[PDB]
Amino acid sequence: RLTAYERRKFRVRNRIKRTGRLRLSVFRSLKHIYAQIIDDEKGVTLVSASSLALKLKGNKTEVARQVGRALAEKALALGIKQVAFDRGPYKYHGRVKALAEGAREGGLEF
Amino acid sequence: PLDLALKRKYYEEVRPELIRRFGYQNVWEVPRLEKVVINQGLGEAKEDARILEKAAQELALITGQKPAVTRAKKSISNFKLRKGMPIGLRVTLRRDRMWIFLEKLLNVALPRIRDFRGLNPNSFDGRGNYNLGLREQLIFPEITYDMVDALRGMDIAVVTTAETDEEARALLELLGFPFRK
Amino acid sequence: ARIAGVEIPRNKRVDVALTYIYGIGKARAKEALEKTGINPATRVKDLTEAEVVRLREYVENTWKLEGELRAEVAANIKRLMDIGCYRGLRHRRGLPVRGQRTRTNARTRKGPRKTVA
Amino acid sequence: MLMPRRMKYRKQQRGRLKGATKGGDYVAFGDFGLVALEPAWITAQQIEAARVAMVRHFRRGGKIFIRIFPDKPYTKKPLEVRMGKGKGNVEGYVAVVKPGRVMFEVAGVTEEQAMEALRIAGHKLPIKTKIVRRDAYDEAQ
Amino acid sequence: ASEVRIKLLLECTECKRRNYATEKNKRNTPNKLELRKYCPWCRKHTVHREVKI
Amino acid sequence: MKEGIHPKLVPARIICGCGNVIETYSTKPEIYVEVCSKCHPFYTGQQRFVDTEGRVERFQRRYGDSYRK
RNA sequence: CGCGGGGUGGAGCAGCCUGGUAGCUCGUCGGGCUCAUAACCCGAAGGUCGUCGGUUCAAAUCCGGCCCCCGCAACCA
RNA sequence: CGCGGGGUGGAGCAGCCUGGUAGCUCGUCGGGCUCAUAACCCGAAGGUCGUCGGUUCAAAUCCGGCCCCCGCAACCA
RNA sequence: UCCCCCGUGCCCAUAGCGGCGUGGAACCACCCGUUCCCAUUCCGAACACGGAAGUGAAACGCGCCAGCGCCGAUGGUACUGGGCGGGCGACCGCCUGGGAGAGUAGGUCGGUGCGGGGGA
RNA sequence: GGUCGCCUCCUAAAAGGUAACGGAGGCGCCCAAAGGUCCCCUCAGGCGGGACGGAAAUCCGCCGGAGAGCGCAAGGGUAG
Ligand SMILES: [Mg+2]
Ligand SMILES: [Mg+2]
Ligand SMILES: [Mg+2]
Ligand SMILES: [Mg+2]
Ligand SMILES: [Mg+2]
Ligand SMILES: [Mg+2]
Ligand SMILES: [Mg+2]
Ligand SMILES: [Mg+2]
Ligand SMILES: [Mg+2]
Ligand SMILES: [Mg+2]
Ligand SMILES: [Mg+2]
Ligand SMILES: [Mg+2]
Ligand SMILES: [Mg+2]
Ligand SMILES: [Mg+2]
Ligand SMILES: [Mg+2]
Ligand SMILES: [Mg+2]
Ligand SMILES: [Mg+2]
Ligand SMILES: [Mg+2]
Ligand SMILES: [Mg+2]
Ligand SMILES: [Mg+2]
Ligand SMILES: [Mg+2]
Ligand SMILES: [Mg+2]
Ligand SMILES: [Mg+2]
Ligand SMILES: [Mg+2]
Ligand SMILES: [Mg+2]
Ligand SMILES: [Mg+2]
Ligand SMILES: [Mg+2]
Ligand SMILES: [Mg+2]
Ligand SMILES: [Mg+2]
Ligand SMILES: [Mg+2]
Ligand SMILES: [Mg+2]
Ligand SMILES: [Mg+2]
Ligand SMILES: [Mg+2]
Ligand SMILES: [Mg+2]
Ligand SMILES: [Mg+2]
Ligand SMILES: [Mg+2]
Ligand SMILES: [Mg+2]
Ligand SMILES: [Mg+2]
Ligand SMILES: [Mg+2]
Ligand SMILES: [Mg+2]
Ligand SMILES: [Mg+2]
Ligand SMILES: [Mg+2]
Ligand SMILES: [Mg+2]
Ligand SMILES: [Mg+2]
Ligand SMILES: [Mg+2]
Ligand SMILES: [Mg+2]
Ligand SMILES: [Mg+2]
Ligand SMILES: [Mg+2]
Ligand SMILES: [Mg+2]
Ligand SMILES: [Mg+2]
Ligand SMILES: [Mg+2]
Ligand SMILES: [Mg+2]
Ligand SMILES: [Mg+2]
Ligand SMILES: [Mg+2]
Ligand SMILES: [Mg+2]
Ligand SMILES: [Mg+2]
Ligand SMILES: [Mg+2]
Ligand SMILES: [Mg+2]
Ligand SMILES: [Mg+2]
Ligand SMILES: [Mg+2]
Ligand SMILES: [Mg+2]
Ligand SMILES: [Mg+2]
Ligand SMILES: [Mg+2]
Ligand SMILES: [Mg+2]
Ligand SMILES: [Mg+2]
Ligand SMILES: [Mg+2]
Ligand SMILES: [Mg+2]
Ligand SMILES: [Mg+2]
Ligand SMILES: [Mg+2]
Ligand SMILES: [Mg+2]
Ligand SMILES: [Mg+2]
Ligand SMILES: [Mg+2]
Ligand SMILES: [Mg+2]
Ligand SMILES: [Mg+2]
Ligand SMILES: [Mg+2]
Ligand SMILES: [Mg+2]
Ligand SMILES: [Mg+2]
Ligand SMILES: [Mg+2]
Ligand SMILES: [Mg+2]
Ligand SMILES: [Mg+2]
Ligand SMILES: [Mg+2]
Ligand SMILES: [Mg+2]
Ligand SMILES: [Mg+2]
Ligand SMILES: [Mg+2]
Ligand SMILES: [Mg+2]
Ligand SMILES: [Mg+2]
Ligand SMILES: [Mg+2]
Ligand SMILES: [Mg+2]
Ligand SMILES: [Mg+2]
Ligand SMILES: [Mg+2]
Ligand SMILES: [Mg+2]
Ligand SMILES: [Mg+2]
Ligand SMILES: [Mg+2]
Ligand SMILES: [Mg+2]
Ligand SMILES: [Mg+2]
Ligand SMILES: [Mg+2]
Ligand SMILES: [Mg+2]
Ligand SMILES: [Mg+2]
Ligand SMILES: [Mg+2]
Ligand SMILES: [Mg+2]
Ligand SMILES: [Zn+2]
Ligand SMILES: [Zn+2]
Repeated sequence: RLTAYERRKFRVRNRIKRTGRLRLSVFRSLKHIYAQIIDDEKGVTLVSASSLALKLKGNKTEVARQVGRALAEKALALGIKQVAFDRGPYKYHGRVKALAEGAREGGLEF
Repeated sequence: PLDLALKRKYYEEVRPELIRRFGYQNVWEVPRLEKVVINQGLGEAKEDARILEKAAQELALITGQKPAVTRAKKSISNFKLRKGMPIGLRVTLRRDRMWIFLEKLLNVALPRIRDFRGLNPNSFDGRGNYNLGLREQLIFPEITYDMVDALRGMDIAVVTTAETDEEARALLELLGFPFRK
Repeated sequence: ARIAGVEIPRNKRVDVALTYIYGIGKARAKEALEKTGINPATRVKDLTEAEVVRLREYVENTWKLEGELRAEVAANIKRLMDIGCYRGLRHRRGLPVRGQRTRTNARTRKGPRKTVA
Repeated sequence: MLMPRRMKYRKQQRGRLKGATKGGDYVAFGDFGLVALEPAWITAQQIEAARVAMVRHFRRGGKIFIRIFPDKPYTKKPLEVRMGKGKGNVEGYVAVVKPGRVMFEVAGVTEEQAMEALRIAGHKLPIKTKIVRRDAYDEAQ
Repeated sequence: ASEVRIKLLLECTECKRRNYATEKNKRNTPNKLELRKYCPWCRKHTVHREVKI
Repeated sequence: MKEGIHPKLVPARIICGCGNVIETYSTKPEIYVEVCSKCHPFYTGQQRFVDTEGRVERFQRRYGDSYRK
């Protein structure tokens, strides 16, 4: 048995995993949003940015933009520039979008 | 969100009675209406006229929502029925728009029907929900006789969080659902 | 749905339009009108709701009508068939109850003609 | 006359008859049974024939069990015709029996009665046979 | 194919060359076939239309 | 709500055949009805109405006893 | 054994190719004419399509097996 | 592929050359006569004149394209 | 470096179904609202956005129990690569190496990787 | 008499291949969406409840790993 939730997840995640790039995963809780970057070859998170960890607040979308930007800072430092965006079970829009838009001008190539 | 009549009777009268009747510990345990779905199972408009939109305008009138189509799943010969033929309407009432339909139903619709002698008690779902059938549809007040071509019934389904019929029986009886026996 | 449960014909007089209920005839029409001072020759449409509400709340209560009436008539007949009276047997066969000739006619009680070689 | 009610396929290849019986080697119902000593295609005619013989022997009484069933279609080309031009027609059904397979069983009839009845039955069968009594070994299986 | 599922060429409207050949159902889609397609001659894309095979 | 297909819903006044005013919301702001929730015979306690015992029947028929016991 | 045709109201034949819908003549039953019978006129009933399977939303109709009837074939020695 | 001519009411149909009328027979309906049956006779319903575009005061009648049925002749590696 | 939670892989049911219990500090979830972005062949159910009054009822996490499901030896046998023997014949049998399936004993209410948040 | 090319399954003896006038079936098409992509959705069936409404029309609830669907025969594949 499966929720449409889970089905979407696998469906969008698998497609990205095939392209073999680094993976920018995202979690979007009611109160926060989190974004880690994963090497699925080794199965390991290389760098992570989040609202909770940023001790951040001030409207979800505007917040989301920053965690992306912050994510790029720690990423580019390590050497990461090329990446693929795991949009999870979430429609590419609003909060998730803002995270991407931030992480974009933050320097990430995607 | 919007102050309405029936919602007040539930929240200020139905709720507590239920609590003292089954001794609910947690607040969300208390049974509540989830949604009300109207379904005019036509198919009388199968190959026939697209004048199911008359029944659709009549429908949207009663509910205050635009009704969606339902079309043939499989084709059936005995029914003169092609897979994909428009054969019904369905509209899902939630939140406040639900509360309004139920208020006008318990108060104005259900009495105005020919020889009303109570709702069927046995018609309970077995897992907390309830189903009934109308044949008229001028029975709703906002439908004068002049608007009607031919008669048309509909299938009302009312869905509650009630674990069982007992809890469901009570939630409905207390709201104003008149039962027959 | 207006009175007692089914909308009597508008545009036609009161005395007449009353008849169109399973329970009222010209007799109860002639009468029920008088007991609420309704103008006997006024069309249903011409009726003020003042006149309407009064003749509505009147008749519904005063007499057994329609479904409840018919169910009672039906329940009346069921009684006959159960005990086994002659009229009860005549209802069992569908034959003429009120003591008649069946050699000819009697076809209203038993419908269409069923010819045999 | 035994034969399948319905059949996925009408003609069936012949096959070999390797080994001992695959299973159905222990008495499972009555007190005595008839066991196959050598393998064969047991015809539906023979099954029925044995069946009748026992029935007849203890006229009215006891119950007969039949642990074999003819599901294999047996083919035969017509008389006096040559090889080739298709496979022959189905002309009957057999049950493939192998040594160790209990084929019949009886119950609720006296020991002597059972012995004669099962004995006569074997005489109808195209193979050597032995009668057996239900054992501690059978109930253990 | 058949009398009804027919063969046809796609002709570039810009320079009138036929650069592709395909099919269609005549009964189902009875109109000429309009389609953008690359033209090797014009070296761009072009609206091509159906042309009797 | 996907508007542009839905009928507006203004406050409604359904005064019935017993004067019983019930305000609510509906498509029509003015609508009338005969019998209602209040004045329906089934709803009101039980109401004899005109059904009392199905006529002077059966053993309770009276109108007899030609005896002086 | 081989090949082709056929089985549809009581009788005799259409409809199958192209799936949805059962027709014709006779007979039969009821009513007319006639003193009566027939001829004649009016009106009606009657099959669940050989039998099993299968395809299909749907089968007299398309596909496989079996049964009965019909025609053709069965030569070289 | 190249020619020739048709589509007109339910069936068949001259009207088309020569632009002003959707006409004829058969079919169905009603009425007359009838032993009846036909035939006869009076009336009547029934069409965008294949499509779409075009010359014209107006065209089934004349043009261009297109659909379709029949027809003519030739070709088929 | 032990404990709890969140995201995420790997092993692919010994991990599952079902039952009973536990958890809201934090996280997470239901939850609150429909102004805005977005959305419903009807419905803010879903998707989406702005929130934080309430609640762990649901969901989820963590436990516990073996009815189900799942896993499942050893021992023995079927069958068999190779080498042989007996019988007119049907078929049997021997050495050597390999060796199931079923069933019996029995196991199981998961185990682990990387990052994030919170603890003692 | 039947057959003649192509496809599916068995025969085929656990790689590939393998014969017979051996056992079963199909093809000579089709689709301007039945194609490309992006986004969303998940079956069949069972039980219960529901005016006309039935075994089966459309609606509600619970169950359900795939027994449905995938134009067409069969096989393989397939709801991550
Ligand atoms: Mg499952
Ligand atoms: Mg999904
Ligand atoms: Mg999916
Ligand atoms: Mg790994
Ligand atoms: Mg800030
Ligand atoms: Mg910016
Ligand atoms: Mg760059
Ligand atoms: Mg509101
Ligand atoms: Mg309360
Ligand atoms: Mg219908
Ligand atoms: Mg009344
Ligand atoms: Mg009766
Ligand atoms: Mg009479
Ligand atoms: Mg059987
Ligand atoms: Mg052998
Ligand atoms: Mg063996
Ligand atoms: Mg052996
Ligand atoms: Mg052996
Ligand atoms: Mg065996
Ligand atoms: Mg005995
Ligand atoms: Mg013997
Ligand atoms: Mg023994
Ligand atoms: Mg013993
Ligand atoms: Mg035992
Ligand atoms: Mg251009
Ligand atoms: Mg064309
Ligand atoms: Mg161009
Ligand atoms: Mg009141
Ligand atoms: Mg009361
Ligand atoms: Mg012939
Ligand atoms: Mg032929
Ligand atoms: Mg013939
Ligand atoms: Mg034949
Ligand atoms: Mg035949
Ligand atoms: Mg026939
Ligand atoms: Mg005949
Ligand atoms: Mg003939
Ligand atoms: Mg035929
Ligand atoms: Mg034919
Ligand atoms: Mg006669
Ligand atoms: Mg005569
Ligand atoms: Mg069938
Ligand atoms: Mg038929
Ligand atoms: Mg059949
Ligand atoms: Mg037939
Ligand atoms: Mg046949
Ligand atoms: Mg010769
Ligand atoms: Mg010679
Ligand atoms: Mg002619
Ligand atoms: Mg430690
Ligand atoms: Mg983990
Ligand atoms: Mg592992
Ligand atoms: Mg699992
Ligand atoms: Mg349990
Ligand atoms: Mg327990
Ligand atoms: Mg407990
Ligand atoms: Mg416990
Ligand atoms: Mg406890
Ligand atoms: Mg808190
Ligand atoms: Mg605001
Ligand atoms: Mg607005
Ligand atoms: Mg807006
Ligand atoms: Mg958009
Ligand atoms: Mg919008
Ligand atoms: Mg639609
Ligand atoms: Mg839409
Ligand atoms: Mg739990
Ligand atoms: Mg237990
Ligand atoms: Mg167990
Ligand atoms: Mg397994
Ligand atoms: Mg072992
Ligand atoms: Mg060993
Ligand atoms: Mg060996
Ligand atoms: Mg060996
Ligand atoms: Mg040897
Ligand atoms: Mg030897
Ligand atoms: Mg031996
Ligand atoms: Mg030796
Ligand atoms: Mg040796
Ligand atoms: Mg060994
Ligand atoms: Mg060995
Ligand atoms: Mg345990
Ligand atoms: Mg477990
Ligand atoms: Mg568990
Ligand atoms: Mg543990
Ligand atoms: Mg380790
Ligand atoms: Mg030949
Ligand atoms: Mg091989
Ligand atoms: Mg198509
Ligand atoms: Mg979508
Ligand atoms: Mg969708
Ligand atoms: Mg279902
Ligand atoms: Mg049901
Ligand atoms: Mg149903
Ligand atoms: Mg019906
Ligand atoms: Mg449904
Ligand atoms: Mg299956
Ligand atoms: Mg299906
Ligand atoms: Mg599947
Ligand atoms: Mg499948
Ligand atoms: Zn070009
Ligand atoms: Zn009132």
